[PDB]
Amino acid sequence: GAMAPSYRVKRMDIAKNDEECVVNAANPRGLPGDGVCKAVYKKWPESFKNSATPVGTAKTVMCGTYPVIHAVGPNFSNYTESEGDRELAAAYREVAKEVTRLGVNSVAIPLLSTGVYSGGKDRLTQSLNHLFTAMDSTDADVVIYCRDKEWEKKISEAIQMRT
Ligand SMILES: O=C1Nc2ccccc2C1=O
Ligand SMILES: [Cl-]
Repeated sequence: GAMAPSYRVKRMDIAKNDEECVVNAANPRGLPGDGVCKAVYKKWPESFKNSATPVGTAKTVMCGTYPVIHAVGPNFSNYTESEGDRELAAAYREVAKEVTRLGVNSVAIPLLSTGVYSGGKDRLTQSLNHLFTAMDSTDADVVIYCRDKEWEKKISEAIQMRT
């Protein structure tokens, strides 16, 4: 229950976050995969024990006392725009329920479905706006992690535009 709930963005490996829990951009089978999920597998391998969860869902597995929230955004290559948008909205909502359940003051979160699950489309505002819609009713400090300076720039732009 953080005192003045904020949004920030950082450009670095989420595996090196300074928050009380991490959201893994997970695949539905609980496999190490690539991208966020790979660095995450290296840092918190124990968290992948029974981490498999359906598209549009989030499952928490504790590494000791450190929660890893496995959130499965849809692969837009496999879904329609409409159904993909529904599953992506749902995954973020499930992240919010988990963050609330875990009582944490802060969460590190990537933009779900913006990398190899994007179906070769820019889904920054789509993914970010679904993140906001889900996390705006929580009181955790939210720190969004990205790899690209132009993604970093536009995310902050979008955060600042609400303040
Ligand atoms: O946040 C980000 N999502 C991305 C997807 C593809 C390439 C770069 C990025 C980012 O920096
Ligand atoms: Cl992705």
